[PDB]
Amino acid sequence: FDPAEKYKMDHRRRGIALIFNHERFFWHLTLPERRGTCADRDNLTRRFSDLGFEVKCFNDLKAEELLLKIHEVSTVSHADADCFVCVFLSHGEGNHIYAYDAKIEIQTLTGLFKGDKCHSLVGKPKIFIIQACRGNQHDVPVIPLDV
Amino acid sequence: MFDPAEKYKMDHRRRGIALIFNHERFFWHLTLPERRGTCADRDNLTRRFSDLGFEVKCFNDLKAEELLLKIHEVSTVSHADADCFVCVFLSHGEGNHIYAYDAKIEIQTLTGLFKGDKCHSLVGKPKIFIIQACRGNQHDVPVIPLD
Amino acid sequence: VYTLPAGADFLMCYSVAEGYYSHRETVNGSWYIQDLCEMLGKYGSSLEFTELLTLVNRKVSQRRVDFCKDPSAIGKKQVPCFASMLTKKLHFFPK
Amino acid sequence: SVYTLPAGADFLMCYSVAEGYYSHRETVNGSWYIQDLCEMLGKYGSSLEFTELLTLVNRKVSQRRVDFCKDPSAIGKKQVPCFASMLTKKLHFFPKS
Ligand SMILES: *CCS(=O)(=O)N1CCC[C@@H](C(=O)Nc2ccc(OC(F)(F)F)cc2)C1
Ligand SMILES: *CCS(=O)(=O)N1CCC[C@@H](C(=O)Nc2ccc(OC(F)(F)F)cc2)C1
Ligand SMILES: [Cl-]
Ligand SMILES: [Cl-]
Ligand SMILES: [Cl-]
Ligand SMILES: [Cl-]
Repeated sequence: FDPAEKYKMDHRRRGIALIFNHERFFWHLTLPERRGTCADRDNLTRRFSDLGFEVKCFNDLKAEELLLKIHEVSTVSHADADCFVCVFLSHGEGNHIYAYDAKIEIQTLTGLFKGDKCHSLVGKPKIFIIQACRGNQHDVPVIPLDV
Repeated sequence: MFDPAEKYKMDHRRRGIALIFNHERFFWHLTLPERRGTCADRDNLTRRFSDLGFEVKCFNDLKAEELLLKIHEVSTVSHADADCFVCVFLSHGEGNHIYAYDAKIEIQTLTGLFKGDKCHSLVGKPKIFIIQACRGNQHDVPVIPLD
Repeated sequence: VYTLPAGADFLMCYSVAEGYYSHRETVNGSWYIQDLCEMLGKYGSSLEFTELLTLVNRKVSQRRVDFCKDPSAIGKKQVPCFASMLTKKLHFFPK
Repeated sequence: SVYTLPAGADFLMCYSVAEGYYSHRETVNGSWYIQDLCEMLGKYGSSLEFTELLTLVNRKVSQRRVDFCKDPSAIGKKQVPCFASMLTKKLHFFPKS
């Protein structure tokens, strides 16, 4: 049992970085526009590309399109990949993320990559990155007693 | 310089308190199963945290009022001469709640006492919560790597 | 200097991810506390505490349900989950 | 080798904020969290362990504060991110080949 054990990261490919980028929403959701998300998407694309990822970005997908795309990525072979990254840049509500038109349970999206659904990522890292507010409290500033 | 190797300051007079709330049996009207083996867990943690310099304070089968009084008391003492704080719950839970002997308590009420604006003397110091409790009713399933 | 968020420097260490059952050996205690304590005993005074919790995830991931009155539970599994709002490396070197 | 894995093992969930809280943005250059994540990926992505890097992101985002808001009560407010690890090994992104 080696405490310094690392994931095997010497496959032919790093793997896919999926980025779901949501700037505007269906008018009837009354969700604020996410001005600056374009900068975030481009910044991540550069940084993940530099780490060897195949970055696949999708802007303002509706729920059906987003589910089709992520299901597709979950059912292709990752046998020659080190790992999988999935990024959501959007609004959320509880354990949901917003597509353009509706919210989706985060467990449905992560569930596609679980070992029983995605055999070729078994033993490999699945990394989900979510930029979204998670409630309506502002955290408050504090200073250590020392200073 | 932003130093990537930066460590918490752990050279205070005391390591700090390790609080252990140990729940083996419950008020009959909760219809919660006994947690046979929790006394082994409590003793094992007491030994390991004591060996790391913690002042371990164990409480067995406290009722909600008693548990809240005790954890509030620990949140209001000075941790100025301590490295950190550890709080362990060995119990059943439900959603974002932990069970005392007689009733469930919102976990956010318990962590909230140690937030920077409520507990000035732990500002800049690690607050470590350890929770042994089921968090739903699904069993995770076994898989093996492809090959 | 910079102010801190009042919610910074928390580490929440759970026996399981949200939605799942946790498990126990018949007499000696929970999988998670047994494996946490074994790792504390071997590594607590040297390893960074999140590195240690990662070893606990690996150790608990090796376990399986061997005995249960519910036969559908036999062979079932658990991975723990730790949630870090820490801002620095955490060590428990001997004082 | 000898052991099965949990189907939920080897996940890492990286959030901009802890449950219950607002996240923040500059608006020109983007969110606090993605800006600081990307800066750390740029400097350290190919060397540091990825949870070590996420801890630096926690420290960088914790240094930020709301400087300009139409709601004056929001001035000086704060954010810490949160990562939830079900990983079982060290994760590095050393240069390929
Ligand atoms: C054979 C029963 S099982 O393994 O299917 N499973 C059913 C759902 C609940 C599980 C359980 O009992 N978990 C558990 C209880 C108490 C714990 O703490 C301890 F008692 F101290 F060990 C840990 C886990 C069993
Ligand atoms: C002055 C307004 S505030 O700072 O009090 N605050 C109110 C609550 C929501 C906050 C906000 O706008 N957060 C946020 C929105 C959109 C994001 O994505 C991004 F646009 F791409 F950056 C991130 C954060 C403001
Ligand atoms: Cl303060
Ligand atoms: Cl199940
Ligand atoms: Cl590790
Ligand atoms: Cl699990």
